[PDB]
Amino acid sequence: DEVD
Amino acid sequence: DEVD
Amino acid sequence: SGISLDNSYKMDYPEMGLCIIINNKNFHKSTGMTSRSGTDVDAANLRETFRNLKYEVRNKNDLTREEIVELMRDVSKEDHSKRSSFVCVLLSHGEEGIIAGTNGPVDLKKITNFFRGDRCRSLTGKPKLFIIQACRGTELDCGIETSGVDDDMACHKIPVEADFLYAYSTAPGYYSWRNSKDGSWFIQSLCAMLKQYADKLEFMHILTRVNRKVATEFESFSFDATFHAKKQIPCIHSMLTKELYFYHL
Amino acid sequence: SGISLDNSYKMDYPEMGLCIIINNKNFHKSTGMTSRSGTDVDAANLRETFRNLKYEVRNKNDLTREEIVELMRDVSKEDHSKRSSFVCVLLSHGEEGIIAGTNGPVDLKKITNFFRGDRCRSLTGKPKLFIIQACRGTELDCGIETGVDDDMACHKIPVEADFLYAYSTAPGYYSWRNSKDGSWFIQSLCAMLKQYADKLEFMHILTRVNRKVATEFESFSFDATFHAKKQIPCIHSMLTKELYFYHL
Ligand SMILES: [Cl-]
Ligand SMILES: [Cl-]
Repeated sequence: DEVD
Repeated sequence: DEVD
Repeated sequence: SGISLDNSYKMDYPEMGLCIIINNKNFHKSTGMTSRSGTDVDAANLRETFRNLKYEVRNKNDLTREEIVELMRDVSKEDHSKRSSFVCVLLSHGEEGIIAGTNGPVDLKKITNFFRGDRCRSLTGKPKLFIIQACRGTELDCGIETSGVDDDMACHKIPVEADFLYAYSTAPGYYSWRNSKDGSWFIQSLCAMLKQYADKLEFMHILTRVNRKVATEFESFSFDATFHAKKQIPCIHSMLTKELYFYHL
Repeated sequence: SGISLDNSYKMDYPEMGLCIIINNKNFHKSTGMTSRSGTDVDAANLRETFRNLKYEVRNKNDLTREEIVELMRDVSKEDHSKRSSFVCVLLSHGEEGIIAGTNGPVDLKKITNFFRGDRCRSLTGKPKLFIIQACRGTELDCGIETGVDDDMACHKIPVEADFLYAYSTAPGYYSWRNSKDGSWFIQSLCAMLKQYADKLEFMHILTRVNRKVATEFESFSFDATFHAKKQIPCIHSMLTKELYFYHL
């Protein structure tokens, strides 16, 4: 999981 | 040179 | 003929319309923006999903801010007279009101303005859908465990901001989540719900199912306490004036 | 006793005061923020520069947003009665109104609020200087080639009085940092303080910093978007007196  |  | 109703957009023009997918994965080094692993999964899913809905899909990869604006300007100047609708999907970094070109920010308002009712006349009265996978800030959601009217006017006008829909991946102010293996929570959920329901539910009701799927089935996993066990709710921003069904007859 | 004037802050308390330097170089991977190469050069230059001005310097490295807020809260709760002034230097990523902790943003207003005239009483009436090397947005500067009715019943001052923000760059703009020389702003600031702290008022020092940054620096990049760009710092002064680092 990564944030944009 | 790089921007903060 | 007999009694008629006009509560839904006319979607039986010869063409459904364009689906423009802007897929920004790799950013200029000097911007400091990270590569968006998993976004190709999103772009491929969207292309197939909208192909099945009979949209003319155009995929564009790694566009600069200048190229994004030129592309939107050029598309807005096409003749859409034979098209029912317009769809634009933005996959990139972002913050509130902004989408990232590979070399810097683009105002969302600048992009959508090309398609205003007065500036793109062959789309006036037709649904204009902007689907946005991008951050809207840096907040994180910790979640919680469960005769007549006086004036008819002398001119029938509609607002120039009417018939837009913004399907945002996340709430205003918040990060949006993307899995490097599976693609983004929002886009993967959107495509799944479109595939399951586009032949039977109105679009707002499809997006509501997307809201529920993202809200209930996803939660971040991170070794970093700050980013761990976080949740996401997408946001439907609708200025549509009719119901939208991807099928007809 | 002879005629007196009070146009300048009293800087002859027993101590000049604290100089808090927050140096954020390495950021949590999940934030996606790049490492700020060259910022240690800035931090070391500032420490020496303010040491020579007789500040009690405290350097802090790679603080989370939580640690930044708790540090500022704690410092604001110290007894500054014997100190002339307060200085805080922020070296980090940022955007308009925001400084980056290693794990996410801090509102600049939240930091400075601790030192409000009503919230830090031992600094009331004393200069509170915030020096900020951070971006304020993403714009790039292309450059151009060259008696009275009411006395009131209680004298108060505004709680936002006696702050100064020495910003590295104009509102809305990127700020530039060289990975080997340090940031344009901090390197220029230290040089001007070294040369002029014993003979110019602080606003005039900062004006020389403005000129130095504006005229002597220009970016070099293989990327056309970022090449040949310029920078002007911005002095935001809510000071009510002249500030001289020397006295007697
Ligand atoms: Cl990918
Ligand atoms: Cl360094």
